[PDB]
Amino acid sequence: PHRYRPGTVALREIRRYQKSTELLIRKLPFQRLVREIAQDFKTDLRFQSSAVMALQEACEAYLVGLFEDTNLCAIHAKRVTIMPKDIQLARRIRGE
Amino acid sequence: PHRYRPGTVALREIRRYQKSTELLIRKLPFQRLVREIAQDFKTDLRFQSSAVMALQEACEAYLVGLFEDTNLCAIHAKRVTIMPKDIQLARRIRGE
Amino acid sequence: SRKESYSIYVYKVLKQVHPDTGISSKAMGIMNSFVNDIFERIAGEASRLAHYNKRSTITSREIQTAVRLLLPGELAKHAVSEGTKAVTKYTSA
Amino acid sequence: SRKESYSIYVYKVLKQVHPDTGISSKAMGIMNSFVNDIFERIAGEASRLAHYNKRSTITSREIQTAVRLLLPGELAKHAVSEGTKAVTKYTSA
Amino acid sequence: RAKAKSRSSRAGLQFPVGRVHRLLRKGHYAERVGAGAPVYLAAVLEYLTAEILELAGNAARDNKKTRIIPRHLQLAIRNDEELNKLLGGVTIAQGGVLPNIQAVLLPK
Amino acid sequence: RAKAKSRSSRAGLQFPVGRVHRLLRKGHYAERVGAGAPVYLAAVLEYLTAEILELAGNAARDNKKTRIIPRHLQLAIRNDEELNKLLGGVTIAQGGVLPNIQAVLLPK
Amino acid sequence: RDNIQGITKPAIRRLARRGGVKRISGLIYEETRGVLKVFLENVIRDAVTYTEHAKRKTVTAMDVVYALKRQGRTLYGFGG
Amino acid sequence: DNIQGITKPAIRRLARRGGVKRISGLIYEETRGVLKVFLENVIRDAVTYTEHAKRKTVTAMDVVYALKRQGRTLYGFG
DNA sequence: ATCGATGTATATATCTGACACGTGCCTGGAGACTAGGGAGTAATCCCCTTGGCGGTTAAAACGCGGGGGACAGCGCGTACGTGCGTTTAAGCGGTGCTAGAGCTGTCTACGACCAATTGAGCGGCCTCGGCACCGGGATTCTG
DNA sequence: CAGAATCCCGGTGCCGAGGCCGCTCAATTGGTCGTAGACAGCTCTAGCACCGCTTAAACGCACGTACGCGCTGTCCCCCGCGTTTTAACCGCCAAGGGGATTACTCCCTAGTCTCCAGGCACGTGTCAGATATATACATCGAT
Repeated sequence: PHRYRPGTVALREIRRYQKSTELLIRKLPFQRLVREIAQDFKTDLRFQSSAVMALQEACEAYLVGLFEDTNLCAIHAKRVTIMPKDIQLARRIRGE
Repeated sequence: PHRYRPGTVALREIRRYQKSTELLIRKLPFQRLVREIAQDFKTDLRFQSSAVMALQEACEAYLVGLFEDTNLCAIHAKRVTIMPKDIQLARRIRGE
Repeated sequence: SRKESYSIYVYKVLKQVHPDTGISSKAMGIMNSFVNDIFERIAGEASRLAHYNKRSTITSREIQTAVRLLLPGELAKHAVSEGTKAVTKYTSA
Repeated sequence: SRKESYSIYVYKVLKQVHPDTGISSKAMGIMNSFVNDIFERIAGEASRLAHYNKRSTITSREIQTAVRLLLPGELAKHAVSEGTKAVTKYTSA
Repeated sequence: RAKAKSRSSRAGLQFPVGRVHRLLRKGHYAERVGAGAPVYLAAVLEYLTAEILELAGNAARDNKKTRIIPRHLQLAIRNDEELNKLLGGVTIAQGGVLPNIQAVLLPK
Repeated sequence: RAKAKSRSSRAGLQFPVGRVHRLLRKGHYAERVGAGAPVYLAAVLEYLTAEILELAGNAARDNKKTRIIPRHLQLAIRNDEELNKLLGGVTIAQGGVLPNIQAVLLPK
Repeated sequence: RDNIQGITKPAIRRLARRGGVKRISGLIYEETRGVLKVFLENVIRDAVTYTEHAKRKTVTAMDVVYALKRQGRTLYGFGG
Repeated sequence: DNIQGITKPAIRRLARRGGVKRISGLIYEETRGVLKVFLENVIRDAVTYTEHAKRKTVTAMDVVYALKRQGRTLYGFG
């Protein structure tokens, strides 16, 4: 059967997801995570429908920006594969 | 004859300058540079004696931190010599 | 309760710049946030400029200086001309 | 003409912590600017808290919340503890 | 008693000079507000609003649409070297990202 | 007319409650200022001052000195994980840097 | 609880694809989960602090907008 | 052209305080440009505050305020 | 195993100007009283948040074949560090000038506070055409 | 160069954006008056300029070794494709906790006047720190 060579599909996915605009994390799992973390600070809290959407938009923007910085750190070492030390270097220079 | 091996004097200088706190740039050449830059904004300006000292302290504190960041991104590439691309990467990740 | 917004003024400007184009509710909400952001930034710097000089009154000079400190070069260059023209015509009326 | 600084109170504290140590004028200048900085940060946040709730007055509740927002976890607990102790001693005097 | 005429009509602006003057008084920025401050601030806010809406409308036209949507505002701001500097720390909901791929990653 | 005594003496503080109350009213932060605000803020500022001075005084003894100088303040701040987080952006004149050399650079 | 495992491997890959990453090492997933958890904790602590000062019991979108604003990142489209 | 007054030995001393062991021959000209770009952004603000006050003498407080606006608070000069 | 040539630090004496304390006095904090509107309490409405069921396909989890990427080892050639002799101009100590920052006095143009009037713009309603979804055809690009 | 992926075109159809009406509370016009700040004149601090001298630091050269770079080999861990399964998403029904508002009234803060002591400039003097000299002992490179 016909088979695409390694990496041909990855570029197509990059183009697809850079051209789109929808959210990428599942809503119910994220909502349960948010309600779990909050329970450490105050009990019996309630959340508005828009607060979870605001938190999800902020988290996805943060992670996309961190991956953009990490890819430059990978290329500097002449590699293609990103590795944990690239994340640690980016975070150290950003001062996080 | 007598001669030290490459790198021992450099380490001794590192240990020297990290212990002291004096300013390292020449005062009069820096003052002439400040006078030359300000002329593009307004003519016949005057400067208090403490304004030049505040500017010199700020510039040296900035350059030391930039070299600290550049050395980490030099080591990450498994080199020891710092090069221009290390400065460029540090400044790009810092967002300046 | 009644809530104020800039939606009608943004729409009047849009009708002046592009008569045939329309705007969605989400874009209007973004524009309504951008206006309040810049308003608070300029009023903040104008307030700091007043206290550093022991003045009790905010004037057009405080706004002009805050504009020159906050906006980049070409934007500040044009905005200062717009504000000067508006104030001159208002006073001449 | 007459200036105003905290050097008296800083010296009074120093002689309570270390009655055998002195402080140079250059260090005193840095200690004097430190208090003005933190004072401005706390008063700023307290004003924002009052404005968001639509209140006309600043009270100890605004100061306590600003401290809990600005100071780290360990500094906040002690600062809040002695702030409440001071207020209780004042109100019971 | 003379017939009222709005201050915005005297200055020729679209934005409300009266509302801006009210907001300047209620915010406690200072104890006195001069008569020239609100006309200047209104003229500046109107200039920046029109400066953004023009680029957004051009982006909407290139996409062959008629209604402006947040994607067009993101494309307008991030393609201008001066708007992007003033609004660098701002994230716009549903804005997405600009297409960009590192040359090292493309095939030979 | 009883003999006057300071509010700081009633609260048991060294810092000036009256000066702080004046500075709050003169800043236009709000139209009204309550009675308890200055006592709370004075106690907080006194606490942070005493903590900084204690660490600087300990650093002075470690160098057999008897007078505190900016170097001791820098070493006191940069060696404490809490104070260093609060004062991360502050630059102290004549403070210098901490001694640190990467292990990769030392001799084999 | 196990709810951190709800951020599956495919979701992390999609996020990395939007950022232009072509090839991903198998150890990146646990690192990304650790990086995300501290961010959520920091924002939620501030949001709950504002909710408690108002004596409310429901957490609203404004508490989130103000928290993000304090951290130094501004969100447009939800209010303010 | 006074940028040449920032000599190579001074740059090396700054690199030593920062912990740099070995330095490439092209770092000097890159550092001069970086410093030249940094100074202009501070001086422009200081002069703006000086002009608003209608003074002719640039003052230490103008520089302190210019730096604080950029997020670089300096303690020691009042 | 260690030698010996360099380097950093310590111990003693002499000096000087930075720090700690006391005095005079003036302007800003404390005591006493009055007026009034901001905040605290209680009660009502109703809306939007939490909880549950049924069900269908979009999305995640698990296997496996193989190839192209990360990593270690080797050779080589030239860029940088260490040390010397020369020469440039920074640092310091002194004197003199005058530009302009800081202050006091006079006064008049500006903005704040009230009252009466009415129309600008916000909330509820209607509706129709911009957009999106389905299906089939045309073009591109890759192994 | 066969064929798998993306784009586009013609048809259907619905609910979001554009426009109208009622109406009430926020903005305008007119008047008084108190003080913020614009202008004129003076004092005297400290920023700018010039000179001579010593010697600290910058500059230019030689040389040799340690580093950066390019090439080769190999092996194992990512990617792409297929099948099974699990829990996300949509739509519909209940109910009651908590947000938002109104009406009352009381107690907290702002303001004016008096008066008196806290803390700000100024002057003095003595000892902590800076420096020169001597020397101890630790480290680095070759034998």
